[PDB]
Amino acid sequence: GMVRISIAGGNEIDPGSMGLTLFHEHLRLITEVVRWNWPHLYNEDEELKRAIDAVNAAKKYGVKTIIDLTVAGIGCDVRFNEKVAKATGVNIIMGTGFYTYTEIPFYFKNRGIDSLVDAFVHDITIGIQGTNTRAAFVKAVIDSSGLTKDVEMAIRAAAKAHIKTDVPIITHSFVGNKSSLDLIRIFKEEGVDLARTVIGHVGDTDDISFIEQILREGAFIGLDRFGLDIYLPLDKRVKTAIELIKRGWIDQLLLSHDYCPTIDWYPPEVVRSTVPDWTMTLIFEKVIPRMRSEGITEEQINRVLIDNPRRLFTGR
Amino acid sequence: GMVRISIAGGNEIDPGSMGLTLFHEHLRLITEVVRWNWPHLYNEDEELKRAIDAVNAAKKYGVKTIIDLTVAGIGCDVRFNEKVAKATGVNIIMGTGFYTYTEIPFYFKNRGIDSLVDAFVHDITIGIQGTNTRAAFVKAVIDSSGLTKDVEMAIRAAAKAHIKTDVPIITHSFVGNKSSLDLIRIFKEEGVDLARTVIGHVGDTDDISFIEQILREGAFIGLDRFGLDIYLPLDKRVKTAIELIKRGWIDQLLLSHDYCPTIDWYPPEVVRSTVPDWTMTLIFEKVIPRMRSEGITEEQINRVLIDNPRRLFTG
Ligand SMILES: CCCCCCCCCCCCCC(=O)O
Ligand SMILES: CCCCCCCCCCCCCC(=O)O
Ligand SMILES: [Co+2]
Ligand SMILES: [Co+2]
Ligand SMILES: [Co+2]
Ligand SMILES: [Co+2]
Repeated sequence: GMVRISIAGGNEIDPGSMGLTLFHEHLRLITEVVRWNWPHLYNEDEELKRAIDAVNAAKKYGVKTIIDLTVAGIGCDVRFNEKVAKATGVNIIMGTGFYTYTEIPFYFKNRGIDSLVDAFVHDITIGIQGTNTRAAFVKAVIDSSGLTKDVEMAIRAAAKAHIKTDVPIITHSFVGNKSSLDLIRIFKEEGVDLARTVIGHVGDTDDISFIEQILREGAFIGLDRFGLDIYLPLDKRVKTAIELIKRGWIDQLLLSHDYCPTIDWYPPEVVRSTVPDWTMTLIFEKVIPRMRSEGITEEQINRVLIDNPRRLFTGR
Repeated sequence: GMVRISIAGGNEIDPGSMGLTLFHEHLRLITEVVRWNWPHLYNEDEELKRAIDAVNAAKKYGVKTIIDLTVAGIGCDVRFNEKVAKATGVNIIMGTGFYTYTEIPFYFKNRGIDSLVDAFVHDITIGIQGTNTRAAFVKAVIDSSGLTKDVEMAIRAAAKAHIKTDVPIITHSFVGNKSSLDLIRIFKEEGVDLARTVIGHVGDTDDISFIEQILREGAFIGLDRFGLDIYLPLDKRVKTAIELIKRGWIDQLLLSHDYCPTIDWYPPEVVRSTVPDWTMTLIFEKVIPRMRSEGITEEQINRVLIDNPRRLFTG
């Protein structure tokens, strides 16, 4: 009767039971080819401990549900997420897609777009990685390389999988080249209702004119990297969030941290040194209190953190 | 007192016991990110049967040793190769390297070349994938995209790992853009003895003067894709191999098929339709009999299929 959302560990929830949700986080971000070939560079016990400690920190602030935006290309592992879910009791929602900024595998290029659609559709309708945990969203990615041929093919495939299954599309974009607008254009060509999409990493700018260009199209926007000052400082992100509420856009806003308890792209020392304030709790510690002090209401914070993630999954 | 070569399944051999060797083959060629995320697209039992069947086929012609050129990027799996080795009794030599034509992972780019060197050195000195099977060679790869910055880094890392460990370098190149010559240039910059290297896929051309430009540098050349007519037809490959022995180059020639019993880049029906003669035995069925017919001797075939693979590993 309702949408059914698989969560890690074998169960399903309805959108109404998501509760307070962090819509864009990670449990472990790692690179399949490196981990497959060089296991010596990794420590699964420490990775799991870090994920568990971060999710438990969020749970203390009343987070009920975390959407793990880790998909193929950045190391999605259902079985690892099952262990975090068992340990913390937080609902972990997973998805499908192919994360790349430039190229896709020969496997798919040599078979054509439908082979990639079909793999996503498999995950959504049957289950991820031989499990009964189905993908509840599809991801599309674009970054500072722009719309390469292969990047365009993967965005189109995500769009086509959404058309077949009706799961929402959660995206990653790069604000510096206006690549967010390419997602919009392709999604419209493919017939996607933009209200079932999130334009990711829009919080990495404070350019209101650019942000409202996206918002006027009807998509959700991801104010989704709070704590990554290297993309945009915290004070600018909070000022932007507050201004967009004051201009009437609350129903389109989604907040998160994009936190990676492990990320293999960089040594852990370098992450600590560069973005020491990045955690999975900074929204609760710093952002919400500042918004409340500037007149944002309790019920407006609930609309953003509860209603908006729920409606991404249900529609109107 | 001799070089020690690990082989799949825990043991070590010396170069003198390699015997008749196929120096560039594959047992399973698969894409890590795809197999990790989409296991439904694969069938390990079928992959294993195909690898066993091909290796057994070669074993019937007296092959004793196969060098698996599958490294990171094309799905190297020591445990898989252990199964094949146990079933067939053929010695399987493995290596290390990073197979790419364009990019390498952020993991390494963000840490610097020495991180990639160190990973290769780990495989050579400790072992691959948590096993006591050590990499006995290092691979460097360039193709139709030419010398990208990341390709350059991986070629240089291969060279630096060779300088530290003395294992041979076995390469992949692409003949249409003369990328083979970028390998040589970089290896010379890094101080590599080219006699300890193989310039791969040189058999994809019949341009004898180009092939000789590479030969005069002192490296081994890989006449290594017999049966891949899409790269060069069989008759042209065999004519080239005969001519190069007649000209005096035998000590630098290596023959193989590059055969992939499974390859996930293309559906199997497409492979069968396009290269229906590609197998791990075509050299024995078609190539050697034509060479013998044209005056190449029994001993010359042994020098190429036994002595040259051995000398790659001993100097
Ligand atoms: C030199 C900068 C080092 C620290 C940078 C932290 C990295 C932020 C990674 C952004 C999120 C990972 C990828 C993704 O989730 O799309
Ligand atoms: C248009 C269809 C072409 C199908 C032909 C099969 C091609 C296989 C060649 C790849 C060789 C493996 C990669 C490598 O070993 O470097
Ligand atoms: Co992202
Ligand atoms: Co993310
Ligand atoms: Co090759
Ligand atoms: Co090969």
